[PDB]
Amino acid sequence: SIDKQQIAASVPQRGFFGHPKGLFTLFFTEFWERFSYYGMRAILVYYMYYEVSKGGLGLDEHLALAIMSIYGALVYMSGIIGGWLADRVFGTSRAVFYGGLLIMAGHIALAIPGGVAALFVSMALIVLGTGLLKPNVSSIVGDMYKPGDDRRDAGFSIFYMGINLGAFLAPLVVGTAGMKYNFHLGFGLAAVGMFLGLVVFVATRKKNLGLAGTYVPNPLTPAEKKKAAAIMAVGAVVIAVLLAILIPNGWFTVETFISLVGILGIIIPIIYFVVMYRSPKTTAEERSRVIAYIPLFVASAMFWAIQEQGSTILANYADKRTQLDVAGIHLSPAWFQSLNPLFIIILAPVFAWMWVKLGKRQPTIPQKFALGLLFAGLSFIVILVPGHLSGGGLVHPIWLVLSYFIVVLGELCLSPVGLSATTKLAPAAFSAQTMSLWFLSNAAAQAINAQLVRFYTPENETAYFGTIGGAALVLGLILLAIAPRIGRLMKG
Ligand SMILES: CCCCCCCC/C=C\CCCCCCCC(=O)O
Repeated sequence: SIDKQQIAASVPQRGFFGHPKGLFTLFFTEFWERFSYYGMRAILVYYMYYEVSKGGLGLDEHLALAIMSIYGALVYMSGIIGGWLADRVFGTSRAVFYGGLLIMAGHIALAIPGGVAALFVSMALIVLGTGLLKPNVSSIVGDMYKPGDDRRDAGFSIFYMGINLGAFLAPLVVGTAGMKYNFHLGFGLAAVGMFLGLVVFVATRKKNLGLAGTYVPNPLTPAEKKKAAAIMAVGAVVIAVLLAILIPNGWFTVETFISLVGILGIIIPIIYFVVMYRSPKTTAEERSRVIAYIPLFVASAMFWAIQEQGSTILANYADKRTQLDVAGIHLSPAWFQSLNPLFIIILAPVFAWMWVKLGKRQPTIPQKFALGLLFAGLSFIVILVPGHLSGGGLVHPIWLVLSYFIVVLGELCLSPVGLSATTKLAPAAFSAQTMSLWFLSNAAAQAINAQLVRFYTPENETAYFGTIGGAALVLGLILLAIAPRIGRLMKG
């Protein structure tokens, strides 16, 4: 490691709206990565299930939705792996660079003419690369501000804004291009996007970031390096040999893989919980907190399950169930992916001010989890209504807009205290695993989403949204009820 002072001395403190110019490097690196990721995502599902004669891959709709859910799950998991690689082998600056390259390569694999193999390579590359870039670019931003710098919070706010900004614009740019012209054009704009991110990062990182992220904070010892190398190699050959017999004669298919991820999405959280609870490095008080954290973890998973379907199930809904020809124009179904970030950008400051105004009277953290869940469930009840009231046919887009609006109301309750809840209830020995634990509730939710896709059909649409929405409402009520004790139990 290097001391934070010498690192700070190596980073310029001016140059970007009162902030260090390094914030420019990090804002735009991350903006373009998110832009590219979200643009590609706004059209990917359609690319999968649109007919071959329409530029698509001609996959079954259900398979496309399942793949999309596993995709998000794997991306969430990858960030855990990626964080460890920066911390113990690459440093963060180099993780960002390699991640970017991998991401760019992933987009190119889609931008060129290709079929379903190209899609699978593209996913792998983007899963790996986003794992390396996304958590680590954010680690570097803290590194620019010396301890005690009052600009730090604001610098993080500006940085995070770029992410939402990327999320808002991408469906309007890549979404429009991909749907109106050609899918590969869309994927190409995503590729160019990431390229601009790489360009800004490589061209400016030396002067703007100085020493930040250039060292390995927690390096493996020589013996560890040999251990890791052996485990990897053996691991690589063992995976390879299974697939050799399995892909033709196993059989190992995309269905198996989707199932596997589903299994893992349940198994992993359970192991994490057992390990934390049984750990000899924990106090009796910490053990009670781990137990207290379970309903919060479940509420989170349920919440993200609904929220993450905004990019899968509801994307299909925008495309197959929604009246797009309104006001003399034709709406692109991908454009609905701009609604979640838009509402976040607008409502976040309103909520902030609200909690301030509430002060001592504001809901506790477990109560805000509950509220998030209640709103998420409500968003699904709302969405079932028009298809239920109509005999058939496309429904007015205002309903989908309202459903996205409502889930945002829930997101601004639960999400901003998610990390805080996790840190307050995890044992001190596991303080470093705190971001992973929080990300895991999302990963698990999307892993499960992929197994729920078979239930989504025009015929049981009502049972689908109704059952999931009802589950969330029920869970939200139970959480409200047990929230008092969970709150008093919180560390602080
Ligand atoms: C689907 C993606 C898989 C292909 C990409 C993975 C390739 C792995 C190759 C070997 C990793 C070792 C190279 C790392 C460079 C280290 C640079 C440094 O430490 O300074």
